[PDB]
Amino acid sequence: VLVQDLLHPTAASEARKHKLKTLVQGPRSYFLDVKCPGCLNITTVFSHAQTAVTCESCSTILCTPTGGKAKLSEGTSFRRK
Amino acid sequence: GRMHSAGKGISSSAIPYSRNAPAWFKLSSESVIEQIVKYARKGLTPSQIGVLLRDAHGVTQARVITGNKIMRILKSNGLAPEIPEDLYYLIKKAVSVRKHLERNRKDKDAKFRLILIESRIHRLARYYRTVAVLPPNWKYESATASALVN
Amino acid sequence: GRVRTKTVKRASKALIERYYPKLTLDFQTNKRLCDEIATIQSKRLRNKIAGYTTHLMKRIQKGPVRGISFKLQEEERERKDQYVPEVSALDLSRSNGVLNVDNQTSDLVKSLGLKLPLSVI
Amino acid sequence: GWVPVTKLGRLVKAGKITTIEEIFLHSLPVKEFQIIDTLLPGLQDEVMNIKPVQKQTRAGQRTRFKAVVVVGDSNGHVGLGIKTAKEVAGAIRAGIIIAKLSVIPIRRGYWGTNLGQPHSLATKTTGKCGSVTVRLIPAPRGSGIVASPAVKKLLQLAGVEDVYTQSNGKTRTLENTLKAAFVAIGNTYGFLTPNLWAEQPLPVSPLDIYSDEASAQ
Amino acid sequence: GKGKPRGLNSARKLRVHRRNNRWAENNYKKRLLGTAFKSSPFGGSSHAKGIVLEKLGIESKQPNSAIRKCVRVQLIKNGKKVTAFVPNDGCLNFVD
Amino acid sequence: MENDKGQLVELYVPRKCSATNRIIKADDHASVQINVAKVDEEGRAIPGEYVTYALSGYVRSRGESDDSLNRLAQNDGLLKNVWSYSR
Amino acid sequence: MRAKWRKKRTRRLKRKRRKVRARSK
Amino acid sequence: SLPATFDLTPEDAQLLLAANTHLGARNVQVHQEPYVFNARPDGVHVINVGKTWEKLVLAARIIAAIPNPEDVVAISSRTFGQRAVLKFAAHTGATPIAGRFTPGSFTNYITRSFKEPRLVIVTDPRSDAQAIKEASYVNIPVIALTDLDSPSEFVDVAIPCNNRGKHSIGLIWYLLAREVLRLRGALVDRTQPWSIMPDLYFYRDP
Amino acid sequence: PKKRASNGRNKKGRGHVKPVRCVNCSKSIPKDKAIKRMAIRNIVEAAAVRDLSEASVYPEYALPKTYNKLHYCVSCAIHARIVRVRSREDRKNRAPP
Amino acid sequence: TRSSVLADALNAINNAEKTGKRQVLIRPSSKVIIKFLQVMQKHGYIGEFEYIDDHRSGKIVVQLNGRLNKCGVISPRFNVKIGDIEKWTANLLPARQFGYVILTTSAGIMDHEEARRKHVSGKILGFVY
RNA sequence: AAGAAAAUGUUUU
RNA sequence: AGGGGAUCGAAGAUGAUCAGAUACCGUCGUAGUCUUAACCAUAAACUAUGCCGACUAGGGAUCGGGUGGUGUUUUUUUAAUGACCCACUCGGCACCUUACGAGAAAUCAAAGUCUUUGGGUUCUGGGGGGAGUAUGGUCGCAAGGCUGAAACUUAAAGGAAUUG
Ligand SMILES: [K+]
Ligand SMILES: [K+]
Ligand SMILES: [K+]
Ligand SMILES: [K+]
Ligand SMILES: [Mg+2]
Ligand SMILES: [Mg+2]
Ligand SMILES: [Mg+2]
Ligand SMILES: [Mg+2]
Ligand SMILES: [Mg+2]
Ligand SMILES: [Mg+2]
Ligand SMILES: [Mg+2]
Ligand SMILES: [Mg+2]
Ligand SMILES: [Mg+2]
Ligand SMILES: [Mg+2]
Ligand SMILES: [Mg+2]
Ligand SMILES: [Mg+2]
Ligand SMILES: [Zn+2]
Repeated sequence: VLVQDLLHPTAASEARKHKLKTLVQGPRSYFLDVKCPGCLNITTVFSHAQTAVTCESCSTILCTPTGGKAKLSEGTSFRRK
Repeated sequence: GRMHSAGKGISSSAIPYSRNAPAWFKLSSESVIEQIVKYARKGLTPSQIGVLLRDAHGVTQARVITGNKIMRILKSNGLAPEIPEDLYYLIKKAVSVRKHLERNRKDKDAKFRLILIESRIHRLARYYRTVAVLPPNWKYESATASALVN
Repeated sequence: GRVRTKTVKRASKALIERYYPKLTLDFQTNKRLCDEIATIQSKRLRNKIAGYTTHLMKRIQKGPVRGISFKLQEEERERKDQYVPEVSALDLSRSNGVLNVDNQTSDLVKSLGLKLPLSVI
Repeated sequence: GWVPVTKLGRLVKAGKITTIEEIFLHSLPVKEFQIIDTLLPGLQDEVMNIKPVQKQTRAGQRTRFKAVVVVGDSNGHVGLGIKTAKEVAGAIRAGIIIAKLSVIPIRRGYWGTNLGQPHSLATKTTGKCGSVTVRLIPAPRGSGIVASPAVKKLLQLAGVEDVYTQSNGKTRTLENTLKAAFVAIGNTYGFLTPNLWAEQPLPVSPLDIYSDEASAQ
Repeated sequence: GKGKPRGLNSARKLRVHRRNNRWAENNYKKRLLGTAFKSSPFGGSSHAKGIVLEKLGIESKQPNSAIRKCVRVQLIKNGKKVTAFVPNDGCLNFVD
Repeated sequence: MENDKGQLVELYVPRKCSATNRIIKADDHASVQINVAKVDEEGRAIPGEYVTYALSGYVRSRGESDDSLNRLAQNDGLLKNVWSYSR
Repeated sequence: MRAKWRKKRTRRLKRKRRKVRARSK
Repeated sequence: SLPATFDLTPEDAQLLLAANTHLGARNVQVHQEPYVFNARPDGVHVINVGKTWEKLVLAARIIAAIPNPEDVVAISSRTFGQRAVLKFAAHTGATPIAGRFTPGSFTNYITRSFKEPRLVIVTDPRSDAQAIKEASYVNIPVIALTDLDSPSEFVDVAIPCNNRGKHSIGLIWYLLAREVLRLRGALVDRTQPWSIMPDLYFYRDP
Repeated sequence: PKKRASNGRNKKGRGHVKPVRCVNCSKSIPKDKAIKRMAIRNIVEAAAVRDLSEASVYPEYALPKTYNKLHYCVSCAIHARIVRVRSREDRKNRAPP
Repeated sequence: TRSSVLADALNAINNAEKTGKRQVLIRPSSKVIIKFLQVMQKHGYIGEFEYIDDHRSGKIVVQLNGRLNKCGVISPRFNVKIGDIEKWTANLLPARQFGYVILTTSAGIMDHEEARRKHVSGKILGFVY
C-alpha cells in the first residue's frame, strides 16, 4: 500500500465496513411497504423494528422484533422504500 | 466509554447525512406532531414515541420531519414531565434495586450496583440543576424516590 | 572402529572424481593404480585410500552417490535435455482441444481475452 | 599489492571511482579498506582506549584486549571501529581497518548566517547506543566543540568546529558513548531539510557506467 | 500523559508535588529540618574544640589491619563525646 | 546547501526514495536502485537507457516495494492495469 | 533471615515493647 | 509505453492457464498482493494472469537493463525450480544458484563463492529467504516469483503466480527467459513461438 | 526475570481458578497450572489379553478400558518425567509429542 | 476522552509520515486543525488536504509528500511573549534556518516568522519541521 | 507405580 | 457469640529417621475448615504493567451480538427456527509472526508513536540499611491496619545478561 485513495474507497470496501466506520457514517437500515392482510394502507415498517407492528385497520402481527432486523410474520409482501 | 464499567461498546444509531425528509414520506409535519401529541397524552415518553413513530410509521426522525425534537414538541404542547425521562428511569432503577436490597440484605453486588446507579443519578441531577431543568434545591432522596416515580 | 578420516575420504573422492575411466572396483588393482596416480607417503595410508576408492566404486555401480562428479556429468546432462519433447506441453491436446477452467477463471479470461477455447465445468 | 575483489574495489583501483562521495551517493557497500585508503589518503587514526575483556574458562581469564579506534579527516569524513584481539597491537590494527570500512560522511552546516565554509551541524541530531544518548546541537562560530574528550576527538576528526553536546546514560561506557556520537554524526545526512527538498534526476551507478570491471581474461 | 499534570492552571499541584518529593533528598531534608543543629556533634560547624579523655586503638576494617590510634574527645561546645583520628606516623605521642 | 555567493558547500547531495521521498543514507544497504530498460520499436532493450527508481531500505523492509514499484511504473508507463489508486 | 520470619520477629518485638511501655506509667 | 506486441497474446495466455499459473493460494493470502482476481469457491483464489504478464514483462525489462548477463543471478532452492533456473541461466547469460544457497554468498567476499550480482531472481521468497536477506544486506534488487501467500519483504518485483505447481514455476521461468531474449535481440521478432519447448524448464522427478 | 510469557500456568482473563490435588503427593495446584494427562489403559493388557480371552465365557468380549485423568504438580511431574526441563526456545512449544 | 483534536490530528499525521504513507485521515478536523494544516501546506510540509463534511465535526484527508520530519502540538498552549518566542524556537526546532513554531495570536494562527514580522505574540500551538 | 542417609570447611592475597 | 462439626487439620499427642529432629515421613488430633450475626481490611490482593482518548504491522483461531449467502443438515405444508459452512462487522479473553519502533537486557502491539523530549489525569519512587521501627494520631475486642521519622551505619545493595 502506502498510497491509496482515502476520499474514493471502493463500494465493496465501504459495504464491508462498519456503518460508523465508513467515510461518512450512515444507517444500513431501511423502511418497507408491507401489505397488510386488510386494505386502505400499505404499512411502513422499519427493518430493525423493535415494535410488534400491526396493521392500521386490523390486528395481524406484521413484524416480530429480533436482535437485529425484524421478522415479517411469514405471510406478507414487502417493498423497499 | 462506559462511565461505570470497563466496557468499550460503540453500538449506537448512525443517523443519515440527509437532513431532509425521505422522498417516500408524504405525511404532513402537523400530522406527525398530532401523532406525537396523541402518544404523549397516552403517556409515552419521547424515546418510545420516536420508537413507535419510526417502527409503525414512516417518520425516520421527528427532528428532520417536524423540525423539532420530540421532547421540545411535548414541552411546547404542555406535556413535559416533572423530571426528565432519563433521570426518571435512573431513579426507577435505583428504587427497584433498593427494594431488592432491603429484601435479603446480603446482595453485596446489588449494594455496589446501587452505589453506581445513584452516582449516575446525582451526576445527571447536578447537570439538570445546572441548566435549570430541575429546581436548584432538587435533591434525590432514597426515602422519596419511590413516591416521586409513582 | 573403522571410520575413515577426512584425509582418506577426500583423497578417494578426488581419485574417483578424476579417474573413473580408470581403476576398477577391485582393491588389488586400485592400490596399484593409486601408486602411480597419487603421491601417498605411506603404504598404510595408500591401502586405506585404495580400499575406500574401491568401496566408492562399488556403491557407485548401484547408483550415483552425493558429491561424486566424474563423467557422470554427461549422462545427467542428456537426461536433462528433455522428458517430453514433441509430445505434450500439457497443452492443446489431452482435452477436447480446450482448457478445463472454472467459473471465476472464465470471468478472468473474459476480462481481456475474447479468443480462448474454454470448457468451464 | 592489493589485487582487489569487490568490483567496487576494482573500479576504485582502476581509477573509475575517484571520490568517496560517489560511494556515499550510491550507498555502495565497502568491503575493502584499501578503497577507503585510496579515496581518503589524508585519514588520521586515533586510539580512544584499550580495555581488557575476560572470558572465564577452566582457570579462566582468557583476557583479550578490545580497542576503539576513530579514523577521519577533518573535512566531512569520520569512521569508528571497535575490535577485540589477543594482543593490543593486533586489536589496534584490525580496529583501524574496521573504522576505515565504517567511514561515513557528516553534513556540516551553519548555526546562523550563511557566511561560507560551514562550521557546525546543519540540524540537531541524536544517536543512541546502549543506555548512552548523545545529542549534537549546532553552535555559533567560536563556540568550539563543547564535548567530553572522546566525543570531541571524534567530532574534530569528523571536521566539526562548533557544536554543543548533551549526553544521557552511562557515558563512562566509552564504547557506547562513541557509537552513539557516531550514529548522531551519521544521522546528519539522513535528516531531510528544505534545501534538500529539490528533486534530483537519480544518477546512474558506476557499477553500471563501467560494467566491464568484473571478469577474467 | 507523563503521570504529572500539564494543564496551564496546574501550577499549584506541580509545586506542591515538587515540595512533597524534595523531602526524599538527603541535603534538602537535612537543611530544612536543621538536623545539623540538633544532631551532628559539631552543631553545624566546620571545626570544634574538645578535651581528650582516652586514647583508643581502633581495629581497621577488612581487608586491612593496623589499628588506627584515635582519641575520644569531649567537646567544650556541647559536651558530646566523639572519636577523632590522629593522622600521621606517630602524632599520638603528641596528644595526651 | 550553499554559502554566500551561491556555491554548493555541501558534499554529496543524497538520493531520495522514489516512493517515500526520504533520503537514501550512505549506509542504507537495503536500499535499491532499479533500472527498467527503455523499449523502442518492438524491443531491442536500448542499452544504457533506463527509467530509474530508488527505493529505500525502509520500504523494502516493510514489504511495500512491490506495490510502490507497481505505482511508480504505472505512472511512468511500463504497466497498464496493475496498480489501482482506489482499494 | 527469611523476610517473613523477620516480620514475625519484628511483630513480637513490637508487642513486647508495647507491653513494657504499658507496664510503665 | 509497451506496444500491443508486448500486450498479452492468447497463445501464452493459454500456456499460463494450462500450466495453472492463475491458481493462487487459499483464503490465506498476504494483504500485499492486489493481484487477486475474484476468488472462486472451494477457497482457491484466482490470480490475475494479465497482471502476472505485465509484471513478468517489467521484470524482463529490468533483466535486459542489467548490463552484464552474468550479473543476473537466478536462485532456486526448491526442487521444482532448480531445472527452471538452470535452463534460465543457460538460455540467458544468467548465473544460477540451484539447491543450497551457502549463506554468505553475497556478503563474505571469499573464493569458491561470492557472486556480486546487480539483480537476483528467486522462485520462492519463503524458501529463498536466505538469498533475499543477503541481497537486502548488499543493495541487490530482487525479482521474486510470488504466490498470494508469499512474503513480500525485500522483494522489489513480484511476479504473481502459483509456486505450488511444477508446471507453473517452469512456465513462469520459461516466459521470463523468452522475454529477456526477445528484449535483448536474441529473438529477433516477437511473434515466433520461441521453438525451444516449454517443458525444458519443468522439473524431472524420474 | 519472567521465565514464561504468560506465566507457568494458563490463566488470563480469569483471576482465580479452583485448585486440584496432585495425584502423586496431594499438593494443591490451580487447575489451570496442573499438568493433566489422561490414561486410557486397557483393563488388562499385562501381556495377558489372549489368556483372559481364552478364559472368557463370551466370544469376542471387547474388554473395557480404564479412564483416569491425572493431575500433577510441577515438582511431581518433573520428578516422574511426565514433563521435562526444556531449553529456552523449546519451552515455547505447546504442541504435544 | 479527547482533549486535543489538534494533538490527535498531528499525531496521526506523524505516524502516517513515519510509516511512509502518502495520505492520512484525521477526525474530527476542527478549525484550528485546518489553520495549522494551512500553515503546514503554505510552508510545503504537506500537500493538498480535503475536508469531508459529515454532519458531525467532519474529517480531513491530508496528502503527505515525505518532507515532514515531525509535527506536534505543545500542550498546554503556553502564553508566549515576543522575547519568549526565540526560546521556544531554540527548544523545539532542529535549526535556526528552517522549521516553524506555530502560534495562535490575536492576529490569527501563524508561524513564528510571520509572528515576528507582524510583531504579534499569543499562545504556542505547536511546531513543524 | 515409587524407592533410605549426606552436617561442616577460619582471615587476607 | 450461636449453630454445625463428615473430611482434612496450625497446636498438641505420638511412631520413625537422625548426632540432635518436640522437622520433613507415619498414625491420631484441638482450634480451624462450613454456616449465621458481627469484627478484621490484609496477600507474590500479580499482568509485580493506573485510568481515559487517538494513531502505528501481518495472521489465524475463539467467545457474545449482528449482517449477507443459488450454501450443508434438521421438517411443517410453499417457507421458516436450531445446528453447521463461507464472507463481513462490532465488542471480548487470548495467541502466532515480525518487529518500522522501544528497551540495560530479559523482552514488549505496547513496555511503540520520548533529547525530533508536551493528548488529559490520579498515585508512587529518589543508594543499601536502621525500618514499616520509634514517636504522635487514628481505626480495631484483639491480632493488628492506615499514617510514619530520625540518630546512627554503610560502598555498594540491586537489575538483566555472558562465559565458566
Ligand atoms: K581486619
Ligand atoms: K590490605
Ligand atoms: K589482610
Ligand atoms: K471438626
Ligand atoms: Mg470509544
Ligand atoms: Mg470515571
Ligand atoms: Mg530464576
Ligand atoms: Mg488472586
Ligand atoms: Mg570458605
Ligand atoms: Mg521424636
Ligand atoms: Mg487424619
Ligand atoms: Mg474461614
Ligand atoms: Mg499491600
Ligand atoms: Mg503492587
Ligand atoms: Mg533510600
Ligand atoms: Mg542476577
Ligand atoms: Zn505432586
